[PDB]
Amino acid sequence: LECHRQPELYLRPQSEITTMGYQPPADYIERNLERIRKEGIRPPTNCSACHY
Amino acid sequence: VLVQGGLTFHDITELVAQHTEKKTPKAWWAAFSVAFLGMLTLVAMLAYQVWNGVGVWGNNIPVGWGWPIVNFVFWVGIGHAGTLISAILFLFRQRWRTSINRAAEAMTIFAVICALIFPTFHVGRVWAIYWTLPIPNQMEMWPQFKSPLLWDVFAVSSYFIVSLVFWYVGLIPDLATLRDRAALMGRRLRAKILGFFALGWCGANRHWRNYEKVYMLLAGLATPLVLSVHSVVSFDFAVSIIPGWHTTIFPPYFVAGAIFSGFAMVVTLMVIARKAYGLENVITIDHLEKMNIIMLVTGTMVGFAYITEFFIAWYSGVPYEQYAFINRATGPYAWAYWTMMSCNLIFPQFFWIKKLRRNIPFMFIASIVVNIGMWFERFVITITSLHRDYLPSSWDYFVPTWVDVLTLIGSFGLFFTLFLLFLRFVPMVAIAEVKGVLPEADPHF
Amino acid sequence: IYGLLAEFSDPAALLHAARQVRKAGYRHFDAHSPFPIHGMDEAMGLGNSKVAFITFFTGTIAGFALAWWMQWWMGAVDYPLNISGKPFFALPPSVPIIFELTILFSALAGVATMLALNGLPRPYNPLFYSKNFMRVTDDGFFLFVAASDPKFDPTATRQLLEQLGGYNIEV
Amino acid sequence: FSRKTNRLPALSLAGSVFGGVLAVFLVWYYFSPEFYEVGYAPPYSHRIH
Amino acid sequence: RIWAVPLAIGVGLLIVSLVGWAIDARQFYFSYLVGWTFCLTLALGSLFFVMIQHLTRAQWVVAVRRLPEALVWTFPVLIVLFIPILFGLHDLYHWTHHELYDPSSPEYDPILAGKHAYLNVPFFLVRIAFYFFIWTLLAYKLYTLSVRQDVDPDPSIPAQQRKVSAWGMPLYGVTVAFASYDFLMSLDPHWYSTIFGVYFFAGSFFVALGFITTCYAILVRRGTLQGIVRAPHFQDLGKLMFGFTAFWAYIAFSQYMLIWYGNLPEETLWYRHRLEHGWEVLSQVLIWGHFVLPFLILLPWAAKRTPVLVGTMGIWFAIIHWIDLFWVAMPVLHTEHMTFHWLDVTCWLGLFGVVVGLFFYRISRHSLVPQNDPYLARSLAL
Amino acid sequence: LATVEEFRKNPDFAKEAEPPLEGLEPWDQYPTLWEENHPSKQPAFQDSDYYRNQWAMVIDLNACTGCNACIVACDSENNIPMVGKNEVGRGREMHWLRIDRYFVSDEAHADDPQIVVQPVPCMHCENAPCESVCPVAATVHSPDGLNE
Ligand code: HEC
Ligand code: HEC
Ligand code: SF4
Ligand code: SF4
Repeated sequence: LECHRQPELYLRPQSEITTMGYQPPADYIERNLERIRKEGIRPPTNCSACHY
Repeated sequence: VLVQGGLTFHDITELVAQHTEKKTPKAWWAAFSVAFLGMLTLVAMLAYQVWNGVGVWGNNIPVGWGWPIVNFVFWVGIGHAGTLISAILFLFRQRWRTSINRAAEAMTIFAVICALIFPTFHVGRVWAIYWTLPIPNQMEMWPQFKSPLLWDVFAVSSYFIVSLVFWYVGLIPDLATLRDRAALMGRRLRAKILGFFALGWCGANRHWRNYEKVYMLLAGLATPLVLSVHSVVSFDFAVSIIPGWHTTIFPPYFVAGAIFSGFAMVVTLMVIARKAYGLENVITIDHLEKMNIIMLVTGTMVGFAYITEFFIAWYSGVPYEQYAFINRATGPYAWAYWTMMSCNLIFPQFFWIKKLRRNIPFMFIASIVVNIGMWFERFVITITSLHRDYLPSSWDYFVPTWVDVLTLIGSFGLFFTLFLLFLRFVPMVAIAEVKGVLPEADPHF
Repeated sequence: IYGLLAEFSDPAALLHAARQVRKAGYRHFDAHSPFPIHGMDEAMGLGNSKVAFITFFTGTIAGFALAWWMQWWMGAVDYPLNISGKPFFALPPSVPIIFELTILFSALAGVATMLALNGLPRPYNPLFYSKNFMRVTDDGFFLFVAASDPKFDPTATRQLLEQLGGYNIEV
Repeated sequence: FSRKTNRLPALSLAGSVFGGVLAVFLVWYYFSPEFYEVGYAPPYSHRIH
Repeated sequence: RIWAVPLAIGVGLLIVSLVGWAIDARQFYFSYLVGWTFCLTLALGSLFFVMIQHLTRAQWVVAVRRLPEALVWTFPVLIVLFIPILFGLHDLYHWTHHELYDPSSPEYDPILAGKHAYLNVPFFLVRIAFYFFIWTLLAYKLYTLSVRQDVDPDPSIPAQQRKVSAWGMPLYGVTVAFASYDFLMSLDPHWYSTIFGVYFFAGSFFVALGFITTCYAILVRRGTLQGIVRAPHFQDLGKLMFGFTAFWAYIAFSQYMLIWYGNLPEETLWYRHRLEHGWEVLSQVLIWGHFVLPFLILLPWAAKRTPVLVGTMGIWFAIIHWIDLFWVAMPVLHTEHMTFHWLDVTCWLGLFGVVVGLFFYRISRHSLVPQNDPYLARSLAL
Repeated sequence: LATVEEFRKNPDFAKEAEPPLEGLEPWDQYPTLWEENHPSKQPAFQDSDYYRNQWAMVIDLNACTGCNACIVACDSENNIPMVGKNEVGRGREMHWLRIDRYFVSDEAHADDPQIVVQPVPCMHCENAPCESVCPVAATVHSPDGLNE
C-alpha cells in the first residue's frame, strides 16, 4: 500500500520497463507526476481493489 | 447509627482473620467442585465451539446473537452494582456502604471476566480479534471508532482495570492488616512476603489524605465511566435502525437494569454470606433494608420506560414500531414479556409491604426472581424486536440450543468459581473504613 | 533515632494533641493511623488540599489528546473510509472514547501519583519491625518524627509524656 | 521485612520499561517470517537465462 | 422590599410584555412557553431535590432544605399563568388545527388512529389539570408540613415527609415524562423520542440546583446571614452540580449521538434546528458554554466550594437554560429567520423575576431556616 | 401493488406510501445532518479509478415471478456452500438473494391471495448503517455505490 499512497517514488516510464540495471533519471518525481496528471492512474486505497 | 454491632476497632480484625486465618472449609470443597464443574462445562462447550463453528449456538441470521451477548449485558449489568456502591455512596457520602463494599467490586470484576469472554467468543473468528485493538499492526490498518462493539472493548478493557485498580487500592489496608498479622499470628511467616501488595504501608498522614482524595477521585471518575460502560453496551443496541432499539431512552434504562440486576444478585450473595459464614454484627439487616430502595428505585424507573415503549407505540411511532411492541406482548414471546414485566413490576411493587420486607429468607427467593426477568429483559429487548423488524421475510423464531444453556450455566460457574477463589484469600468486608466511619473514630468523645 | 512512637488509644486525641506540636516546636512530618481522623487537615495536616490534581492535569490532557489524535491521524488523514457517510471523526462517536479512554490513562496517572507521594513502595520501613507497632490497626493511633532539624531528643519524649501514650518506642 | 527493596522499584520500572523496548525493537513482523530461498525441482537459475 | 423588587420590576415587565400578547402575537405565546416552562422546571427540579434529600436521607445539606420547599408553591401560581397558552394553544401544537385528520384538506397526516386519542385539546386540559392535583398536592402536603414542623413539632417529624416520598414519589417522575411528551415533544410532532421525558426532567433538576445554590450565595453576602451556612455545604452542591451535569449531558448527548447516527425522519427536529438558520452557532456556543466551562471551572477543590463563584455560576447555569430551551421551543417558528425578538427575553427576565417575587414574599411570610429541626445543629456545627 | 387505473391517476405513488416531508427534499439525495464533511465531498472516497461510474441495479418487478434463477447464478458466480435440512431448520440459509413472496388480500375478504414476488439483494446503501458498525473495518462504502 505504500505505493498506492506514495506512488511516484517508484513508477517507471514504461520505456524498457524490464531493466534490472535501471537507475532512474534526476528530476524523477516531477517527470512522473506529469504522467499521473495526464495518464490519470489514480491508484486504489479501498477495500474493493484486491480483497473483494 | 447504620451498623448494629457490639464492636470496637479491634473486634473486626480477629473475626475477619478467622475468615482468612486457616484453610479447612468443607462447603468450599463442594462449591469449588460444582462451580469449577460449571466452568468445565463452559470451556467444554466453548472450545467445542471454536473448533467447529458459531451455529451450534441457536442463532439464526436475523437474530444473529442469542444468549451469549444477552449474557454479556447480564454479566456486566450485574457488575455495575458493585463498583457504584463504592463510588456513588462516597459521592453522596452516605457513610453506609462500608459493610459490603469490598465484597462488591469482586462481584463486579469477576462478572466482567465472565462478561468479556463473550465478545471474545460469540464472534466466529476469535484469533482475529487483536485487529480490533488499535495496535499499529503488520499493515497500515486500525479499527473503526464509529462502532460501539469497539467502545465495548475499550470500556470493558478500562472497566476491568479501573474497577480493579479502585478495588486493589480499596483493599490496601487489608493487606496491611494481613501483612501485619502474618508475622505474629497467621498462616505462615511467608504470607508476609506474599503481602507486598501492602506497598510499604504504614497508615501515615502524608499519604492517607491522598488516599481519600483518590477514593474521591475514582468515585467521581469511575461513575462517569460506569454511566458510559453500560451506556456503550446500550449504545450498541439503540444506535441501530431497529425500531425496538432506536428508542433513545435505553441507555439510562439498561443502566437501571444494571442496578436492578446487580443488586438483585448481591442480595443473593449476602443472604448466603449471612447464614453460615455471616457477619450479624457488621452486615446489619438494616443495611439490606436501605439497600433495596435503590433497587426499588429502579424497580420503578425500569417500569417507567416500559410505559414509554408501550406508549410511543401509540404516540407517533413508525407503523413498524407500532408493531414492534405488539410483538413483545402478543406473539411468540408472550411467555416472556407478560410475565417478565409483571415479574419485574409485581415483585418490586409487592416488595414494599412490611417496611421494605427486612425478612432475610424472602430476599433470596425474590432476588433470584427479580434477576430472572433481567436475563429475559435482555433476551426480550435485544431479540424480540430483532426478528419482526422491517420485513416479513426476516420473520424467524429463535430456538436456543442445548449449548446456549450450558454457557449461561457456565457463566454462573466461572463467576462463583473465581468469585469464591479470591474471596477466600482477600477479606470480604471493607474492614478499613467500617471501623473508621460509624464507630467512635469520630473525635467527639 | 529514626523516630519515635506514641501509643494513643484515644480516637480523638490525634486532632487536638498532635495539633499542639505542629505549632509548638517542630513539623511532625508523619502521623499514623488507619482511617481518616476527621477534620485533620482543617489545621493539622498542613494542606489546602491534595496537590496532585495539578498532576492529574497531564492525565486528562494526554488521554484526551490521545483519542483526539487517534482520530485526526486515523479517520481522515491516514486510511479513511466512507463507512456510512460518517464524516471522518466527527465528535459524537468519538466522545465515548475521547471521554472514556481518557478516564483510563488519566486515572492511572491519578494513582501513579498515589504510588509516588513519598514513594509508597518502600516495604523497607525500619520502624515497621517495631515489636509493638505490629498491632497498628487496633492498639493505638500513632505518631512519629524523622530526625528533623529540631532533632528527636529527650524533650520530645518529655513532650509526649503528657500527651497520654501507652508507651514510647525509640527506633 | 526487608531493607533494600528501594532497588525493587528499579526492576519494577526498568524491567517494565524494557517490556516496551523488547516489544518494539524486536517486532520485524513481515521481514523475518517472509524471506526464503526454496529448493526447486530443477534450479532455474535466473542468473544464467 | 426584598420581596417586591423582583416582583414589581418583573410584573412591571410582564405587564409591559402584555404588548407581546397584543403585538407580534404568535411570537409572545412561545416566548411565554420558554419562560413558563422554565419556571416550571425551576419548580420541578428543586422539588426533586427535596425528594431525594429524604429518600436516601441526607442530614448534611439540610440548611439548604427549607428554601427549595418555598420554591414549590410557585406551581399553584404557575396554574393561573397557564392562561396565555390556552388562547394561543389552537395556534401552537399543530394538532389542534383539526383541518388535517380526514377533513377536506390535502393532508391526511397520520394522526387519525394513532394520536387523536392521546391528543384532543379538551383532553390536554385534563392531562395538565390532573398534574395540578399532584405537583401542587405535594406542596399542600409537604410545604404545609415542613413549614409546620417548626412551630408545631410532631411526634413523627420526617416520616410524614417520607409518606409523600413513599407514594407521591413515583407519580412525579411519571407526570414529568408525560408532561414533556405533551408540551415540548409536540411542537414538531414529526418526531418520536423516548429519552426526552428525562431531558426535561434532568434539564430541570440540573438547573434548580443552581438557583437554590446561588440564592444562599446571594443571601450569604449582605444577606440575613453571613457564616451560618458553612462552606462545605456548598461543597456538596458542587458534587451535585457535577453529578447532575453528567445526568444532563449524558442525556443531551444520548439524544444527539443516537440521532446523529441513524438520520431517520424523526431527525427533522435538527435538520431545521441544529445546522440551519443561525443555530449551529447556538448549539456549539451552547455546549462549549453549557457543559465544559462549568465542568472545568468548578472542578478543582480549591475554589469549588467558595460561595460567590457558585453564586456567579447560578447565573451562567440558569440563564443558559434559556439558551438550552430556546433551542427547543421557539425555533419551529424562526426556522425561516433566526432573528430572536425583544419579546423572547422580556418573559425570561419577567417570569424569572415573578417566580422570585413570590419566592421571597413567602420567605417574608414566614421563616428562612427551620427554627427547630432534626440534625440542624449537626449540619450547622459541621 | 397498483392498478393501471390508479397508475394512470398518480404516477408518483411509489413515493406516496411514504412521501417526503412537509417542505423538504425528495427522498433520495436527501441531506443528512452532515453535508459539508460528507465523505463524497471529501477526496479519499472520491479519489480512485472508480467514481466515474456509480453502480446501481433496478428490478422491473412487473416481470419478476419466482423463476428463482435470480438466485442460482449468484450462488455459482459468487461462490457459496449449500445448507442442510438439519441446519436450515434453525433458519439459516446461505442464499444471499432472498426471493421472498408475499400475500395481499382485501383485508381477508374472500381469501384471495394475489401474491407478490420481489427479490431483495443488499441494496448497497449510501447512509449504510452496516458500514458504520463493523468495528473491524470490514465494510466501507467503496466507490460507486458498492458497499463492498
Ligand atoms: C508501485 C510501487 C505499486 C505497488 C507496490 C503496488 N501497486 Fe497496484 N497499482 C499501482 C499503480 C500505479 C496503479 C494504478 C494504474 C492505473 O492506471 O490505474 C495500481 C493499481 C492497482 C489496482 C487497480 C484496480 C484494478 O484494476 O483492479 C489494483 C487491484 C492493484 N493495484 C493491486 C495491487 C496489489 C494487490 C499490490 C500489492 C500486493 C499492489 N497493487 C502494489 C502501483 C503499485
Ligand atoms: C491491495 C489492493 C489491498 C488493499 C487495498 C487492502 N488490502 Fe489488506 N491485504 C492485502 C494483502 C495482499 C494482504 C496479505 C498480507 C499477509 O498477511 O500476508 C492483506 C492483509 C489484510 C488483512 C490481514 C489478513 C491476514 O491473514 O492476516 C486484513 C484484515 C486486511 N488486509 C484488510 C484490509 C482492509 C480492511 C482494507 C481496505 C478496506 C485493505 N485490507 C486494503 C491486500 C490489500
Ligand atoms: S425471481 Fe429473479 S430470476 Fe426469477 S423472474 Fe424474478 S427476477 Fe428473474
Ligand atoms: S445495511 Fe448494508 S447490506 Fe443492508 S441494505 Fe444497507 S447497504 Fe445493503
